[PDB]
Amino acid sequence: EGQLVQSGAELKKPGASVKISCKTSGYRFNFYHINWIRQTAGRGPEWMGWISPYSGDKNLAPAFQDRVIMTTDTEVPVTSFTSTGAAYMEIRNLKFDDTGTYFCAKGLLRDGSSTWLPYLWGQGTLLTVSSASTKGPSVFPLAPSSKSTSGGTAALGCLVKDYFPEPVTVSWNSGALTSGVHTFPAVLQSSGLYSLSSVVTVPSSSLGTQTYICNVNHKPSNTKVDKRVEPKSCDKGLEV
Amino acid sequence: SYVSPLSVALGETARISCGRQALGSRAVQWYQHKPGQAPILLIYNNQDRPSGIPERFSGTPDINFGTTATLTISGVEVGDEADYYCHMWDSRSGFSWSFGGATRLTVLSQPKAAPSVTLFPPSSEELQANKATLVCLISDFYPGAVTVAWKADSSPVKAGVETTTPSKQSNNKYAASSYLSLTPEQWKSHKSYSCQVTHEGSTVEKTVAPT
Amino acid sequence: IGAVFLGFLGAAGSTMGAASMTLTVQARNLLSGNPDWLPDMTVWGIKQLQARVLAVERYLRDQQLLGIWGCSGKLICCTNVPWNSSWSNRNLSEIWDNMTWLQWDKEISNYTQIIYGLLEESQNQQEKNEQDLLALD
Amino acid sequence: VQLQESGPGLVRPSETLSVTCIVSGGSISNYYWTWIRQSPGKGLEWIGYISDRETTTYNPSLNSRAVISRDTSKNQLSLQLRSVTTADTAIYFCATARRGQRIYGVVSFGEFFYYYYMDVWGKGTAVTVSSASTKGPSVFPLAPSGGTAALGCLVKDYFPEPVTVSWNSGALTSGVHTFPAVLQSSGLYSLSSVVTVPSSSLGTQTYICNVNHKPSNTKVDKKVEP
Amino acid sequence: SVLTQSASVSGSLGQSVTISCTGPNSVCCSHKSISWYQWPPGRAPTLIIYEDNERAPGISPRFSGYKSYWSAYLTISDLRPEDETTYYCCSYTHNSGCVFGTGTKVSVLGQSKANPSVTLFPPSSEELQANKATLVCLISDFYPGAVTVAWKADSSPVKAGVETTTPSKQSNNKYAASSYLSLTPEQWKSHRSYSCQVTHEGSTVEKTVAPTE
Amino acid sequence: EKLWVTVYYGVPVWKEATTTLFCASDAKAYDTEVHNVWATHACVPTDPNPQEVLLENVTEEFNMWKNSMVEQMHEDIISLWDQSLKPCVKLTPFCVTLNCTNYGDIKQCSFNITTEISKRRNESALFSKLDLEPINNSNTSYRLIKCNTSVIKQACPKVSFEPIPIHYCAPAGFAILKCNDKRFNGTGPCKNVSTVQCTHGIKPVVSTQLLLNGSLAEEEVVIRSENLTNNAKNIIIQLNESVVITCERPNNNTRKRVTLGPGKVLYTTGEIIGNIRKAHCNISKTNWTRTLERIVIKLREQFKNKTIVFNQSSGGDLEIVMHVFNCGGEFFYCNTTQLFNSTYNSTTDSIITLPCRIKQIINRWQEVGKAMYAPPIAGQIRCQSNITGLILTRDGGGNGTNGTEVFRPAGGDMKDNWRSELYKYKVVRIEPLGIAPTKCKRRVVG
Ligand SMILES: *[C@@H]1O[C@H](CO)[C@@H](O[C@@H]2O[C@H](CO)[C@@H](O[C@@H]3O[C@H](CO[C@H]4O[C@H](CO)[C@@H](O)[C@H](O[C@H]5O[C@H](CO)[C@@H](O)[C@H](O)[C@@H]5O)[C@@H]4O)[C@@H](O)[C@H](O[C@H]4O[C@H](CO)[C@@H](O)[C@H](O)[C@@H]4O[C@H]4O[C@H](CO)[C@@H](O)[C@H](O)[C@@H]4O)[C@@H]3O)[C@H](O)[C@H]2NC(C)=O)[C@H](O)[C@H]1NC(C)=O
Ligand SMILES: *[C@@H]1O[C@H](CO)[C@@H](O[C@@H]2O[C@H](CO)[C@@H](O[C@@H]3O[C@H](CO[C@H]4O[C@H](CO)[C@@H](O)[C@H](O)[C@@H]4O)[C@@H](O)[C@H](O[C@H]4O[C@H](CO)[C@@H](O)[C@H](O)[C@@H]4O)[C@@H]3O)[C@H](O)[C@H]2NC(C)=O)[C@H](O)[C@H]1NC(C)=O
Ligand SMILES: *[C@@H]1O[C@H](CO)[C@@H](O[C@@H]2O[C@H](CO)[C@@H](O[C@@H]3O[C@H](CO)[C@@H](O)[C@H](O[C@H]4O[C@H](CO)[C@@H](O)[C@H](O)[C@@H]4O)[C@@H]3O)[C@H](O)[C@H]2NC(C)=O)[C@H](O)[C@H]1NC(C)=O
Ligand SMILES: *[C@@H]1O[C@H](CO)[C@@H](O[C@@H]2O[C@H](CO)[C@@H](O[C@@H]3O[C@H](CO)[C@@H](O)[C@H](O)[C@@H]3O)[C@H](O)[C@H]2NC(C)=O)[C@H](O)[C@H]1NC(C)=O
Ligand SMILES: *[C@@H]1O[C@H](CO)[C@@H](O[C@@H]2O[C@H](CO)[C@@H](O[C@@H]3O[C@H](CO)[C@@H](O)[C@H](O)[C@@H]3O)[C@H](O)[C@H]2NC(C)=O)[C@H](O)[C@H]1NC(C)=O
Ligand SMILES: *[C@@H]1O[C@H](CO)[C@@H](O[C@@H]2O[C@H](CO)[C@@H](O)[C@H](O)[C@H]2NC(C)=O)[C@H](O)[C@H]1NC(C)=O
Ligand SMILES: *[C@@H]1O[C@H](CO)[C@@H](O[C@@H]2O[C@H](CO)[C@@H](O)[C@H](O)[C@H]2NC(C)=O)[C@H](O)[C@H]1NC(C)=O
Ligand SMILES: *[C@@H]1O[C@H](CO)[C@@H](O[C@@H]2O[C@H](CO)[C@@H](O)[C@H](O)[C@H]2NC(C)=O)[C@H](O)[C@H]1NC(C)=O
Ligand SMILES: *OC[C@H]1O[C@@H](*)[C@H](NC(C)=O)[C@@H](O)[C@@H]1O
Ligand SMILES: *[C@@H]1O[C@H](CO)[C@@H](O)[C@H](O)[C@H]1NC(C)=O
Ligand SMILES: *[C@@H]1O[C@H](CO)[C@@H](O)[C@H](O)[C@H]1NC(C)=O
Ligand SMILES: *[C@@H]1O[C@H](CO)[C@@H](O)[C@H](O)[C@H]1NC(C)=O
Ligand SMILES: *[C@@H]1O[C@H](CO)[C@@H](O)[C@H](O)[C@H]1NC(C)=O
Ligand SMILES: *[C@@H]1O[C@H](CO)[C@@H](O)[C@H](O)[C@H]1NC(C)=O
Ligand SMILES: *[C@@H]1O[C@H](CO)[C@@H](O)[C@H](O)[C@H]1NC(C)=O
Ligand SMILES: *[C@@H]1O[C@H](CO)[C@@H](O)[C@H](O)[C@H]1NC(C)=O
Ligand SMILES: *[C@@H]1O[C@H](CO)[C@@H](O)[C@H](O)[C@H]1NC(C)=O
Ligand SMILES: *[C@@H]1O[C@H](CO)[C@@H](O)[C@H](O)[C@H]1NC(C)=O
Ligand SMILES: *[C@@H]1O[C@H](CO)[C@@H](O)[C@H](O)[C@H]1NC(C)=O
Ligand SMILES: *[C@@H]1O[C@H](CO)[C@@H](O)[C@H](O)[C@H]1NC(C)=O
Ligand SMILES: *[C@@H]1O[C@H](CO)[C@@H](O)[C@H](O)[C@H]1NC(C)=O
Repeated sequence: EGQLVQSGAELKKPGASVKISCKTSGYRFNFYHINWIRQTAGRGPEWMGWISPYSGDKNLAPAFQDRVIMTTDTEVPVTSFTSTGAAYMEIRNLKFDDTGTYFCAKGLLRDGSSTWLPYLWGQGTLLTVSSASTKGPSVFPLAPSSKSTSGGTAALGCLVKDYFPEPVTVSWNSGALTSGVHTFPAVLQSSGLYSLSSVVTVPSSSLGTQTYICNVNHKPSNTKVDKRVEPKSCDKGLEV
Repeated sequence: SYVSPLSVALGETARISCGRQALGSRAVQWYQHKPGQAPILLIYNNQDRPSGIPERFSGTPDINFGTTATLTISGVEVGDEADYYCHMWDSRSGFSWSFGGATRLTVLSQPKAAPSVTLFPPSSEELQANKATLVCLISDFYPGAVTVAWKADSSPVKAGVETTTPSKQSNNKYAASSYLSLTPEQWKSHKSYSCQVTHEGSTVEKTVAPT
Repeated sequence: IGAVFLGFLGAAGSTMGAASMTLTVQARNLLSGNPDWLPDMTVWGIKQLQARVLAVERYLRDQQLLGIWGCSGKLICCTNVPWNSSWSNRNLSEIWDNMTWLQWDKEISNYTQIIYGLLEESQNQQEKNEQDLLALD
Repeated sequence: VQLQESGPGLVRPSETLSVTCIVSGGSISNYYWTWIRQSPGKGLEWIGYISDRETTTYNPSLNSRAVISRDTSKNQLSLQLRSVTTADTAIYFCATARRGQRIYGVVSFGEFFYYYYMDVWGKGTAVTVSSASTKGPSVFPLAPSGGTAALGCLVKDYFPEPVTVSWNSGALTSGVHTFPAVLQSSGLYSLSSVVTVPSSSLGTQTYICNVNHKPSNTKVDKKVEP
Repeated sequence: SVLTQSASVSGSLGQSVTISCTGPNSVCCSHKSISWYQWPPGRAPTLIIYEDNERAPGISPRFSGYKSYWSAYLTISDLRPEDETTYYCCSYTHNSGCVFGTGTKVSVLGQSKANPSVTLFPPSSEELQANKATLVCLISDFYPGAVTVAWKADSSPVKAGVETTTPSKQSNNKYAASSYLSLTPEQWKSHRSYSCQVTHEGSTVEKTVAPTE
Repeated sequence: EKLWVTVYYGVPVWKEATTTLFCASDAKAYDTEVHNVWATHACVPTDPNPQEVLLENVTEEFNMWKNSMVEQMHEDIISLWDQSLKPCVKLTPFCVTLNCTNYGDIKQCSFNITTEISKRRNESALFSKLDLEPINNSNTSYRLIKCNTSVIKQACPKVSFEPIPIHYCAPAGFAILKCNDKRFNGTGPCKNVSTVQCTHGIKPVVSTQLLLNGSLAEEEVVIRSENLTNNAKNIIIQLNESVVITCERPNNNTRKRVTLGPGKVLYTTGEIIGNIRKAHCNISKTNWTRTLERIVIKLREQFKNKTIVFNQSSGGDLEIVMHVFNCGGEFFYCNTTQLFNSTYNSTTDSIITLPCRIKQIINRWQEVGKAMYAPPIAGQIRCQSNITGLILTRDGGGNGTNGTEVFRPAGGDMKDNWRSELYKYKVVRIEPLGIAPTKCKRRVVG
């Protein structure tokens, strides 16, 4: 009944180092092992190691025994049975095949034959290893298009282009518009640039009472784009 | 008026207590005053001795103990006969304008000395001034007792005699003066006059005559 | 099974199973707490003696519950009352190897009085009926 | 420092006493100075003192009849006492005053006090309160055996307090005795001063007695001869 | 990975399916516990099975585990649309970390068909102003896990600048995909129309845009 | 798969509650001093070995401001004061008119005694200025300040006012949770928890403003408060390094025993032998300035980086503005100007000496009623105490807000002195009954 929030996605050149954090809440951080597991396209899911916040004893897989350093802070108590903590994993000598998604995971039981078993997982941290630099994205409006003339529904959105750092988030009306949102995965161009599209389906009659603003974020390039989608469509089926 | 007297044997240690007892932490001066001279500061700060004052004198320190201010004279001499004032200062009495009542120190047991007697007849100028006074000077006698008698020839003169009371001099010996005032016809009336002095020692006399 | 003794309340932070075996530690000090000699009561023993009686009144209150539950002489005893899933929906390994007795009491706190009613009625009040019938003949 | 007093020798009742004190060997500006007297049959009475700031403080027993002043241009201390009576007849000493501090605690709490101690004194000066006038002394020679003879001067009938007697200044200092005075029933005073002289020194040496009677206007020398 | 699972397995709606998990005796299960995880791509996994048969808290009784001396098995009964995903097994002890398997993708047969939704977007005027042109063919709501996309310039195929993504699963257990056609402004203006053709084994849909309007 | 409930007796489960604790202290014989009220005749024999048990993995919430041990200790010190004043002599006949003169606040006062022991007795004793007030105001007559408010009773001469260590214990079935966190805030969850049967040796040092002879906070000093933004609540501070304060009554006073009648004996202040020196307290300015600098470092931790001024007390009566305390038997009232006269911004020794007056009649804990006459202490007085804490108070309404902040000393309540040493202890009731389901069933009856 607790939440584990990991640090944001990062981009580090090969040969450099990176330290990922994992802040915990909703449970006694001292009572459960913190596991670190990664997933790459070349080797699939691979368990890296775990560390005990209570005793400090760490167990690393031999593949990560010489390049991973795990540390934990002291639990900041909240109530008698809950607290807040943080666990850190510092990985060095990064290579291209290390690009992937990393996860911190809470143990299963305090005692028994399977105490460290990863039970509660974080949302994941995306790590990109490449010699290329950070490129800011470009946002274009996707004009409204008809979805059902008899149903009176339309679809509008925003198109994102030319960005190298894969982590990109899109919201609508500062998070006030969540229904009908559909975000599509990104495309991998031959140049090494990633681009995606996002679209939302709304009634065609909603033109004079609702404002539609797409908010594009990009933590690596540290660029925010607030684009106003022009509701005037050019589709003949929607013009009717 | 009565002040205070003290008697001490020659050569021993005299202790003069202060007439006042301090109510608080004290500052006491001890002064020595001889007749006809300037007073001397013997002790200041209850325990400090000015330069030139012999170490035979000493005061009592204010160590917060219950001790009265005391002046100690070790090996007293006849030259220590004087009056000793205890000027007392303390924190509870205020500005002490009073020097207090000193205690006269009398040093006893010094050798008895024989008195010297000198008898002068009336001057020729005094006779031609229609007066006449016979002067009998007694000096250099250490014991205290005295008595001077005058005799016109063989009969004792009873009036016209004015004798000083004896007092010690700069040699610590006593001295007295006796004056018998006569008229020029009384002086030339008798064949002789005589000053006979009495001193717990023995009969002593001298004699003059008109010539 | 644990043979290490930690003292009174030493197994509060441990799991319920690791603490269910050391119940003799919290049972000896629960009752014994006596100021043996040297006491004068002057706005003290009135408060002190009542605190000592309130301890044995709640102690005998707990033994009264264990008396009507058929567990007067045992710390560990099993019953006939089935476990209602509405009380807690956790399995066996989730309770005795993950939670503590402190946080467990907070979860079942809402139904403690309900279970106490069924514990003195569903079994002991009804098992004594068949106990009279088994030794009847 | 050296102190020497000078006075009138005689004051009449209901008049103003005045004495002066010359200082030597030390500057008058950097010290406290005070006056003390002693009357016959009484003890030393502290009159008052002047500070280096030329501020004065007096014994209340004097009833504001006293006033003390400084004169740095002549390095002299001065004292006046108005409206005198016979009780004011005394020998008046001038003295230096040093201020000490006896502290028994915290200075800010007033747990201290001051005290004065006189360290240098003067021989004093005789001052009499009497209605009559100063009478000069008529002095006579007492003409002069164990190798020595007696040689005297009779100082007869002088009115107030002391008389200074010297003998050839410094030459005759070895064996001179000036006797204490006698009080005649007339109120007049008389003393005698004698010297012991070798009989061989008679007829060849000379001896005069210098009789100073400062209260009266007087000055006499007397050559004594057999 | 030395822990091998069945590469693929299929079951019908409302039926049961079994996934295998075996390997050498160095990783075998006689002396090691076996756990099972449901791991949807791009999302955090969820533990369903641990210590062989014992299931995780809150797991439905439809899931069961069984471990022989040469292999372990995971049985999923009463298959649902959400059960159609990737599954992994792991061998572990108490002091040694997890060793993941090769993975198994489960397909649920007997599901209803879901018509595809195609939408084609032309390049924006701001993009033509920037001297590029990209046609965006968005496609959603798919019954099968596969599509085939073709582009046409004036009813004739295109082969330069075509980039198509892999199919992705929607939150409603449907599928989705997208395709992009990069073009120069000359090719965009020199043709009467462009077309995106989405071909499925049951029906082929065609959407057409025109640079004239 | 069949789960049956199972009873467990002795489960580590506790709940907050308030109960009635008891005294604990070492058994010092003290044959020369007949049973001082804090050592008592016989309160307990303290356990030879103090026993504490760390409760690992246990977090618990503490609140020193809603604690019941403070309200208990406050009611116990008040009741112990009344039980110690009943058998002692009451000063009902002394209120006879007093003819007073100065010895300077200290004054001599003649009076005529009404005895029963031959009809009357003239006597005059040394009384301070605070104890008396004139009626004719022509200095002809005086009276005790208390003779128009309430009764007065002289404290017994055998009992001593020295605070000794007192341990507060919980009865059977109860436990005391001790927080051991170093940087422990006043209220909140404490990670390190250990249980004890009795608290540490707490000395009941009744003090105003600065806290004396207390416990020092470990590592960094601590700023504790119920509300820091709301001024109306006091501010308790606990230093790490204790400053030394040396107070003295240099007056070599003397005691004069006066018989009222059958058995009744009054102890009057005789004439003082020696000099009159008012009471004072040296506090080292260097280690006070160092301590003052460590306090402002942490006060600013809740008031931006730099905004603070130190002034003196300006509200209440004389018994609240002054540092009131006990030493040697006499109660001192010290002026605290020089300690709280500073200004800090932007983040030689001269031992500071405070003037202290003396009062022999007192009304502590805001007690309006039965009043105590402190008998005079013979001989000079000198005590050295370790000032360990302070009690401050904001001024409040400020237009500049962060522009300047001002902290004045105050002592609105005595319970703050118990809160400065009871912040770490808490009372709980052990509930040993726990029911949990297992796969075990009792032997079937059928
Ligand atoms: C809080 O702190 C403050 C300071 O921070 C403390 O204050 C102290 O309080 C005590 C007790 O009241 C004081 O003691 C008294 O000191 C008097 C001063 O004399 C000697 O001390 C000073 C240092 O304070 C030295 O400088 C002196 O020597 C120098 O000065 C003289 C004068 O210029 C020179 O001539 C010398 O050559 C030096 O250059 C002195 O040594 C002192 O008079 C006083 O009275 C007597 O007490 C004792 C015990 O009997 C004697 O030893 C002492 O000598 C005094 O005795 C009398 O006789 C001597 C000669 O023998 C004469 O000097 C006097 O007539 C004297 O009356 C007492 O000792 C202390 O001075 C003071 N310190 C400071 C720095 O202010 C507080 O105590 C403290 N609070 C507490 C609770 O402790
Ligand atoms: C206070 O709070 C924390 C909870 O956060 C508890 O810490 C847990 O303590 C339990 C009990 O000791 C631990 O569970 C144990 O796991 C061990 C696995 O660790 C192995 O590998 C590590 C490397 O990280 C080594 O340090 C360790 O020595 C082991 O080699 C098991 O060894 C334990 O028992 C296992 O083996 C025995 C036989 O040997 C079997 O009977 C068991 O069934 C089991 O297979 C045990 O399972 C848990 O890992 C700890 N977690 C953390 C995060 O530290 C404290 O216990 C708790 N209370 C107290 C009093 O401290
Ligand atoms: C604690 O110590 C302080 C520090 O000394 C002490 O404060 C002092 O109080 C007295 C009493 O008022 C002050 O004396 C004043 O002096 C000024 C001139 O310097 C006078 O003008 C004052 O008279 C006026 O004010 C009086 C009070 O308002 C009126 O009654 C009067 O009619 C005049 O209007 C007064 O005499 C002294 O100045 C201060 N100290 C300092 C350094 O200023 C204080 O009393 C001690 N006790 C406490 C605070 O309980
Ligand atoms: C109560 O009234 C009586 C009335 O006599 C007071 O007694 C008198 O006290 C004084 C001193 O204050 C005595 O005077 C002197 O005492 C000293 C002490 O040493 C002594 O040395 C003197 O010779 C002189 O006696 C006086 O004698 C004494 N009365 C009698 C009859 O002896 C008493 O002090 C008063 N008490 C109070 C507290 O007011
Ligand atoms: C301020 O607080 C500090 C912190 O304790 C005090 O330091 C200690 O002061 C005492 C007294 O000066 C020192 O004792 C002395 O020790 C030396 C030898 O070291 C000895 O020769 C002396 O006779 C005396 O006993 C002590 O060592 C010292 N401690 C440290 C660690 O420095 C300081 O005194 C306080 N000062 C003031 C003005 O408050
Ligand atoms: C305080 O006062 C007492 C009372 O006088 C002092 O004690 C006596 O002091 C004297 C001084 O010589 C001794 O002879 C006595 O033996 C002391 N005791 C008695 C019972 O008389 C004491 O010294 C004073 N001292 C201080 C520091 O206050
Ligand atoms: C015991 O059950 C009651 C009833 O549901 C709980 O009280 C409600 O708790 C919810 C949140 O859990 C609140 O939103 C409601 O306002 C509460 N009251 C009502 C009337 O619904 C209570 O929290 C439960 N206690 C425990 C310890 O589980
Ligand atoms: C209060 O006490 C004083 C002192 O005994 C009484 O009057 C004093 O009488 C003495 C007698 O020598 C005088 O020296 C004092 O000056 C007097 N006092 C004053 C203030 O002048 C006085 O009569 C007493 N009064 C009462 C009402 O008891
Ligand atoms: O934080 C305030 C102050 O507290 C005391 C500490 N000293 C020690 C020895 O712990 C100071 O360093 C600190 O500044
Ligand atoms: C007691 O009464 C008498 C009678 O008037 C009075 O003179 C005296 O001052 C009073 N006080 C004392 C202490 O004697
Ligand atoms: C008692 O005296 C005090 C002294 O100020 C006064 O305030 C009070 O009003 C008096 N008592 C009554 C009942 O008024
Ligand atoms: C926590 O507890 C341990 C042992 O009980 C003790 O050594 C340590 O000092 C404590 N630390 C804190 C911050 O309470
Ligand atoms: C410490 O406690 C006070 C009072 O509850 C609170 O206002 C303050 O925020 C706490 N400290 C911190 C760092 O939050
Ligand atoms: C202090 O009081 C203010 C005003 O009522 C309030 O807003 C604040 O929350 C309080 N803070 C604490 C710690 O009590
Ligand atoms: C407080 O400190 C911070 C960090 O050094 C600084 O940014 C800020 O400007 C400071 N504020 C003031 C008022 O000094
Ligand atoms: C504060 O102390 C200084 C000396 O450090 C002093 O001059 C000033 O008057 C004091 N101020 C107050 C209000 O006491
Ligand atoms: C800080 O205080 C000092 C000391 O008086 C003063 O000179 C300075 O101007 C003050 N600075 C500020 C910014 O208040
Ligand atoms: C008081 O301070 C002194 C001096 O540092 C120290 O020796 C003593 O242990 C301290 N006592 C207390 C109770 O703080
Ligand atoms: C507070 O400040 C404002 C201007 O900032 C001023 O008008 C007002 O009078 C001030 N109030 C007080 C009580 O000083
Ligand atoms: C309080 O903050 C204001 C900003 O509004 C600043 O100007 C002022 O300097 C601050 N006060 C300080 C630092 O004392
Ligand atoms: C300090 O005292 C002065 C004078 O009493 C007063 O005007 C000022 O407001 C005070 N400052 C504080 C912060 O208390």
